[PDB]
Amino acid sequence: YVSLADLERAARDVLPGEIFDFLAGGSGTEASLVANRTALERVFVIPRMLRDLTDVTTEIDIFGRRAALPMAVAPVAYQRLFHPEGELAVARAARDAGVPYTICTLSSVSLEEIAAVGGRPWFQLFWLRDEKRSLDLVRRAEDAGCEAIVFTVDVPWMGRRLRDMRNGFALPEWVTAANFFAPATWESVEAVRAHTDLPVVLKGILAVEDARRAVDAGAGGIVVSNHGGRQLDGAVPGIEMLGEIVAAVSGGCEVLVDGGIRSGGDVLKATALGASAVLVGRPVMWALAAAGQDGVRQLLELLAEEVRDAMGLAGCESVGAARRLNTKLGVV
Amino acid sequence: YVSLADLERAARDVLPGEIFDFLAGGSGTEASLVANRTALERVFVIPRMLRDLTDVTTEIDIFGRRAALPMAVAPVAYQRLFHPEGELAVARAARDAGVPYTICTLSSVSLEEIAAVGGRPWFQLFWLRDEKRSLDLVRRAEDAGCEAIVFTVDVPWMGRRLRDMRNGFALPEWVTAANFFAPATWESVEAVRAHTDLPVVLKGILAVEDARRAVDAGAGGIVVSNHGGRQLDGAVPGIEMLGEIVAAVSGGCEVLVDGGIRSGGDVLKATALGASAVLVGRPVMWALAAAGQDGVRQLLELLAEEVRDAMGLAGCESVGAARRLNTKLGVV
Amino acid sequence: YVSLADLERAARDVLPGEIFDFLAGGSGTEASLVANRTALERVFVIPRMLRDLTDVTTEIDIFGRRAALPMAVAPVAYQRLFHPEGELAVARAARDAGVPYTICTLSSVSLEEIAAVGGRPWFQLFWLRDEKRSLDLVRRAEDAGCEAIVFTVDVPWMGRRLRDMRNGFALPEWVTAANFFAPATWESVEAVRAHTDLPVVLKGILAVEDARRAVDAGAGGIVVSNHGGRQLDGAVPGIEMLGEIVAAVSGGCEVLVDGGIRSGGDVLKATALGASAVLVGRPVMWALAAAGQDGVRQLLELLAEEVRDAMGLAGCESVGAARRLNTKLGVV
Amino acid sequence: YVSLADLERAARDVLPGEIFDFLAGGSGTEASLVANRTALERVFVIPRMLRDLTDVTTEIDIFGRRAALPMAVAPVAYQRLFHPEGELAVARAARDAGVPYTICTLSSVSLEEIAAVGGRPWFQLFWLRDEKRSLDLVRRAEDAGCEAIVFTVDVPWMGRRLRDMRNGFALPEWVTAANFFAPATWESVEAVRAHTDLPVVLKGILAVEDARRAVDAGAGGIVVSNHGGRQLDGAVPGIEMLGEIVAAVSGGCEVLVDGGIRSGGDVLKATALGASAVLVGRPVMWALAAAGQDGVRQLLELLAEEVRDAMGLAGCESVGAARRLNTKLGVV
Ligand SMILES: Cc1cc2nc3c(=O)[nH]c(=O)nc-3n(C[C@H](O)[C@H](O)[C@H](O)COP(=O)(O)O)c2cc1C
Ligand SMILES: Cc1cc2nc3c(=O)[nH]c(=O)nc-3n(C[C@H](O)[C@H](O)[C@H](O)COP(=O)(O)O)c2cc1C
Ligand SMILES: Cc1cc2nc3c(=O)[nH]c(=O)nc-3n(C[C@H](O)[C@H](O)[C@H](O)COP(=O)(O)O)c2cc1C
Ligand SMILES: Cc1cc2nc3c(=O)[nH]c(=O)nc-3n(C[C@H](O)[C@H](O)[C@H](O)COP(=O)(O)O)c2cc1C
Repeated sequence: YVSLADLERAARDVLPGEIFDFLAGGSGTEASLVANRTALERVFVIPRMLRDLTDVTTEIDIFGRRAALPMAVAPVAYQRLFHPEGELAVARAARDAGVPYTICTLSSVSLEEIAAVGGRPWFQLFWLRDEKRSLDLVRRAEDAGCEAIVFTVDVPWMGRRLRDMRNGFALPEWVTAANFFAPATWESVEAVRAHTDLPVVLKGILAVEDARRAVDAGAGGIVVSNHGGRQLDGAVPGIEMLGEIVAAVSGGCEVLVDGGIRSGGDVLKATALGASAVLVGRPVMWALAAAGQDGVRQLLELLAEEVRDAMGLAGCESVGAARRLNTKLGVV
Repeated sequence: YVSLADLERAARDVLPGEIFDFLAGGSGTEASLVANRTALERVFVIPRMLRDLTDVTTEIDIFGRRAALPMAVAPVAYQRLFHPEGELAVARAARDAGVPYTICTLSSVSLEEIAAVGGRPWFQLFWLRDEKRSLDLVRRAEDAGCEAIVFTVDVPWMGRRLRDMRNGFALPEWVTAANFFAPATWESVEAVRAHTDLPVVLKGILAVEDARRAVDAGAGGIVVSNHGGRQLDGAVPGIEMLGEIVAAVSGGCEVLVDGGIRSGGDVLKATALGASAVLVGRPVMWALAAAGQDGVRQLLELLAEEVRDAMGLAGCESVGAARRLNTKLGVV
Repeated sequence: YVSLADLERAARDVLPGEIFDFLAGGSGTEASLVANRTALERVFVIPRMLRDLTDVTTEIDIFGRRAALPMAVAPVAYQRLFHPEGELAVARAARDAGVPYTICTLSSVSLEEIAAVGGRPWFQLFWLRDEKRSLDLVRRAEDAGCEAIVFTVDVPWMGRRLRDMRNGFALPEWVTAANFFAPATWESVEAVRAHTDLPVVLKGILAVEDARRAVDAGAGGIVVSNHGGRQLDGAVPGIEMLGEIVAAVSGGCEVLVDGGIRSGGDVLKATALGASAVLVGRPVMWALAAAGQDGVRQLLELLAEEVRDAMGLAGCESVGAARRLNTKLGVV
Repeated sequence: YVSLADLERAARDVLPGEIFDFLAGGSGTEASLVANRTALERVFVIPRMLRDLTDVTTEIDIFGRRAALPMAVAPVAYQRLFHPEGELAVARAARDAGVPYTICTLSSVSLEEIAAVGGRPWFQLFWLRDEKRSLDLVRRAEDAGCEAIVFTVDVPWMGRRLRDMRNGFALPEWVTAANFFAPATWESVEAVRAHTDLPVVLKGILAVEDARRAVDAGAGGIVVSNHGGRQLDGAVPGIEMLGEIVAAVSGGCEVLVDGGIRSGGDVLKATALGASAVLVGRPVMWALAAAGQDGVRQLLELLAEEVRDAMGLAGCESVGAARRLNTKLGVV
C-alpha cells in the first residue's frame, strides 16, 4: 500500500456492501461528507526551505503523553463489523505505533478489554439515559487507565443516514454494544468535568463561540469536526473553521480537527492551520477490513512516513514549526 | 420515500413528458433554475452544540396563524395537470400537516372549493385586465376565508419557457382556469392593500430597494424569489439576496424565500440566512403526481422530520434560534 | 428557432468543417474564447419589480442614429464563406431590423455595394500598408454613407488560430477581399480622426487606461472586446473589464462590448454592467449559413423578442433603465 | 507541431510507459502538479493597444548574458532516459536558439561534455554528502564555463512519486549519473556564495520571507517553484506566490518562475506577474523524446514565435513592457 486510497479499494472488495456503506456514508445528501475533502483540497501549504532537518521529529505531547505523530485513531463504533478482532486489532496496532486509540462507548469489545491492550488509550463518551450512568462509564474508563474523555457533543441523536435506510442496515446479531441516550448539554460537560481529573475533550465543535465556551468550561481540548459528514448535512467542515477557532482559543486548550484526513500532507495542512493533532476515522477501518491488525499497522507506518516526508519537505523539524507554516487557499 | 429526490423519480415515471417539462423547466437557458440549487449548495451552516433540546418545536406564527413548520406550499398553477384531484389533494394534505397552502389565481379547481377544504389557506393574485376585476378576486378570496394575499409581482407577463415551446405544450382540454392580465405596479399594490385587511405578501422581490419599498407600501411580507427560474433567465437566486434583504427590512415585514428548497437542511439554511419561512413548489407537485393526497402527506411528513432533525443537530430548539445561526459560504 | 443555439446546430450541419472552424475557433488554446461565455454566465441581474411597462422600448440613439435594439452586427470578414449572398444578405436583414451593420475592410462584397443596401451602416477599418491608403478607405466609406468608423485596434497582426493551421485553411478561390497591413498606433487614430467628421470607435480596448486615452484621443466610442478570443489567447474577456471601463470614461464616449452575447438576457447583462450596446458576431453568421437573409431576419427577430422580454421582466421600460440595474456575481 | 501539446502526444507514443510516468508524474496525489496548470489558467492578461511595435524584441539580459527569450531550459535529471543523445541534444538546440540550458548535477552526460557544446550554460547543484565535495562540483562547473549556479533548495530528499513506486521504476543500466546527498541549509548557500563569483540562483523558493532572505544571502536570483509538483504534494504553485515575491524583493535579485509553462501566452502571464524569466521542463523532454535535437529546436522555435506573438498582441515591444502589464484573475 503506497497511499490511503489503496486501502479503500481493498476494503470495498472484502466488506459486504451494506457494511461498506455504513462506514463510507454520511447524512442527507452527503454534502458535508464531500465538503470535508473539497475543503482540504483547496488548502495549499507555503513550505519553508533550507532549515536544519538533522533531527526531524513527528512527536507531540498531548494530554500528558508523548504521541509518535500528531494523530489519534478517531472513535468509530462497532469495529467488529469490519474484522473479527475488531477494536482489539486496531488498539494493538495503535499501541505499537505510538498513536492514541479512542475506545468508543459503542465498542463491540468491552472498554476494559481494549484498555488492557495497553498504549494509553482515550475513551469516547456518549451521554446516556442518566447523569449517574454516564458518570459510571466515565469512571469505568478512568479505572481501566484511559487518559482522556472524548465527550461527543454533536450527537443529540444520530443523523439520518440514507444509505443505511435504503439498505435496511442493522447490526449483525454477532455485533453488540459490549459496554452495556439523552442529548448532552453544557451541564452534562460540567458533570463530567467534576467527576474526573482526566482531560475532557469536546468532540464536534464548529462554532467559534462554542470553542471559547469549551475553554471556559474547563475542557482540555476540542475536536473541530462535523462528525465525518454523518450528523448535520450542510454543517461546515471542521477544517474551514479551524483557523478561526485556533485564534479564538488562544492556546487555552488543545485544538484537534478531523474529517477527510487521508495523507501525511493532509496532516501537515491541518497542522499549518493550527491543529494540535488530527483524528483519522474511515481509513483506519479500511485497513482493519483489508488486513486486520497488520493492515492497521501498515496504514500507520505509511502515515508516519508521509507525515515525516511532508514536514521535512516543508522545512519543519517539529510539529510546532509546522503550526507556524502559512497556507494559501487555491481553486481546484 | 427517504428524500425529496425519491419523489422526483416517481413523478418522472408517471407524468407525460411534456407535463413533466412544464413542471421542471425554467425560462431561457435555465441558468436561474440551476443557480437556485447551486446557491443553496454553497451555503454551509455553523451548528451550535450542547443546547437544551427538551422541547424542540418547528412551529412558527405567521400572518396571525400558527404553522407547523416554517414552510408553505408555493402557488403552482393548474395542479390537475399532475393528478386528477389536483389542488384539493394538495390542500387536504397541507391542512392535515398544519402547513399553509397557497391557492392560485390559475387554479384548476375554484378557490372557494379549495378554501372549503379548511386549513386556513392563502390566495395568490395575478393582476388582471382591470383594477375592479382584480379586487373582486381579492374579495372572493377573503370572503372564502383566505388569510393572506400573495401578490405575484414578478410576472408582468410569463417568461419564455423553451421546453414548452419545443413541446408545443398547451393545457389539456380537461384542465381549465376554474376561477374564471395586465402588468402590476406599485399603484396596484396600493389598490389591493386598500381593498383588504388581510396581509399582502409581495412574491418575487429580489432588489433590496424593492424590499424596503414593499415595507413602506404596507406589505406584511415578501417572498424573495426568482420564480423558480421561470421568469427572467439570469435573475439572481433569492437565496443570494436574502441576507441583504433581511437586514434592510429590519423586521418591518415577514421575509420568505423560495427556489430549490429540497430538504429540511435547506429549510435550515434559509432560516439561518434570516428567512421567516420558505415556500416549496416543484417537490409538492412531484408528490402529488406520484401518489395524490397520500403522496403530499408523505412529503410533508418527511420534510417535518428533516426540519426537526436539522434544527436539533444545529442546536436550535425553535425557528427563532435557527435564524440566529451563522453560515459560511463554501466551494462545491 | 427559439434560441441562438438552434442556429449554431443548423450552421454546423451545412458548412464545410473547415469553414465552421474558421468561424467558431479562437487563438491558442481558446482560453479567451471559452472565458467570454464563462464570464457572462457568472453575471446575475437583480431585476426591479412593479415599474410602469406601458411603453417598453428597446431603442437607443447612438452615433446620431436611432437603432431598434442596443445591438449592432459585429464586423466579420469574408461572409461569402458562409452563404453565397454573403454581406448583402446580412446587411439587408440588419437594415430591415433597424440594427446597424458593420461593413468590414475584408468584406467579400465591396463596401459601396453593401452600403447601397441602405440601413445606415458602419465601416470597420484595418490599418493598411500606408497612412494615405488607410485614409482612402475611410473616405470611401464616408462617401458611400457609412455613419461611423470602427477602427480595429487589437490586430497588429492576426492571432494564431490553431484550428485553421491544423485544417490548412485558406480562402476558396471564389472568396476575395472585394475592397482591394501595418500595426496601428495612437498616431494612426489621430490621422483617422482628422480625416473624417464621422465618429471613430476603437474596437478591441481592454485596459482602463486605454479607454481613457481613447476618450482623450477624441473617439466617439470604444468596443470593449478580446476579439472573440481570436487575438491574444489569455486576454481578459471584455465583459470582465466593462464596468471598470464605464466608470473610468464617465460618459465621455459610448462604451460597447462584445464576445459571447448569445441571447437577449446576455444583452441585458451587458447593459446592466454599463454598455451602451453590444456587438454580435458568430450567431449572425450561423443564421446566414443556416438560411441566408431570412435566417438573419429570424435571428434578429428572436433577439429583439428576447431583449424586450428580459427588459420588461427586469422592470426596465428603456435601455437607460437597464443600465441602472445592479448585478451580482455568482458561481456556476 | 503547432502547440506544446502536440509534442506531449508524440512523446507518449514513443517512450516506455514507466519512463513517461517518471517524466509526467508528481508526488502524492499530484495535487500540486495539477494546481500548476489550474493556477496559470486562472490568470488573464489585460493587453495594451496601439503601441509602437516596430522593433518587438523578446531578448533579455540575465546573469550577464543576453538570452533570446525570457526562458531557460529547466534542470531535468537523466535526459538519456528520453533519447540516446540526452543532454547533448538538448544543450545543442538550446545553444542554437539562444536559450540558457541548465546542466544537472544528475546529468547522464558529464557536465564538462555538455558545457563543451557551448551556449553559455548554467549548472544546477544538489548539495552532496560533504561541503568539500559540493564545492568541487561548483568549481568544476565554473571551470567548464557555466555562468550561474542554480542551487536546488527544495529537495532535502526527493518527494514520494507514487507512479514510480507503482511501476517499480529504476534507471536502466545504460543511464548513469555521469558527474560521479545531504539536506541544504542557509549555511550551505553561504558556502557556495563564498566559493564562486558566479551568480547563485536559489531554485524552489515559495515563501515570501525565504525570497527576502535569499536576497539578503547574496543570491543573484531565485526560481519561484514547487518543483513541478514533484516535491511537497500540496505546496502552493509558484505562479500563485510570484507577484507577492516580486514585490518583496523589490528588484534585489532576478525572480524566475516555473511549473506548467506550456505556451508563449503562459510566458507572457508569468512576465506580467513580474517574472524575469521562466524555466520550462517537461515540454523540452517531450520534444527530446519525440525527435531528439531537431525536436527541441522545433519546440524552441515554436515558443519563440508564441512569445513574440503574445507580446505584440499585448502591446509590448520588450519584456520590460510585458512586466508592466496588469492581470485579472478569472474563473475557469
Ligand atoms: C462508521 C463510523 C462510526 C462512527 N462512530 C462514532 C462514534 O461512536 N462516536 C464519535 O464521536 N464519532 C464517531 N464517528 C466519527 C469519527 O470519530 C470521525 O469524527 C469521523 O469519521 C472523522 O472523519 P474521517 O472518517 O473522514 O477520518 C464514526 C465515524 C464512522 C465513519
Ligand atoms: C409549474 C409551476 C407553476 C407555477 N405557477 C405559479 C403561479 O401561478 N404563481 C406564482 O406566483 N408562482 C408560480 N410558480 C412559482 C412557485 O410559486 C415558486 O416560486 C417556484 O416554483 C419555487 O421554486 P421551487 O419550485 O424550486 O420550490 C409556479 C411554479 C411552477 C414550477
Ligand atoms: C470569423 C470572424 C471574423 C472576424 N473578422 C473581424 C474583422 O475583420 N474585424 C474585426 O474588427 N473583428 C472581426 N471579428 C471579431 C468580431 O467583430 C467580434 O469581436 C467577435 O466575433 C465578437 O464575438 P462573438 O462572435 O462571440 O459575438 C471576426 C470574428 C469572427 C468570428
Ligand atoms: C523528470 C524530471 C526531473 C527533474 N530533475 C530535477 C533536478 O535534478 N533538479 C532540479 O532542480 N529540478 C528538477 N526537476 C524540476 C524542473 O527543474 C522544474 O522545476 C519542473 O519540471 C518545472 O516544471 P515543468 O516541468 O512543469 O515545466 C525535474 C523535473 C522533472 C519532470
